[PDB]
Amino acid sequence: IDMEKSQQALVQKRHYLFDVQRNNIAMALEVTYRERLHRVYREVKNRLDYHISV
Amino acid sequence: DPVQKLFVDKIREYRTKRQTSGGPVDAGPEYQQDLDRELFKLKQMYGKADMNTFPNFTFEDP
Repeated sequence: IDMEKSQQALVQKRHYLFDVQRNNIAMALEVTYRERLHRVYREVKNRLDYHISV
Repeated sequence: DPVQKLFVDKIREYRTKRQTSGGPVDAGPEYQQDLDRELFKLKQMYGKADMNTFPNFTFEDP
């Protein structure tokens, strides 16, 4: 009986693996977006630094 | 101050250069050779991108 009760207890919290997957996917998309922002910023500043160096 | 004949002499030579600076005077071939060399070096160190405007991205999703 107690073994089954413990199994049922674990059923409630089964969802954490999906929760982890969601957090990972969302924050990975966020990371890619921030990389895009900073990459455009860096390229443009280098681009214009070309002109000032000249 | 109007007495340092070399002071006014240097100022005069500077003025004449200012007037004559339509193209770098007494440049000689060394001027062009250098200009090209170090412009080329700067071009390498910066990059070979489209040297007029903003290059495009076309990123890729995960």
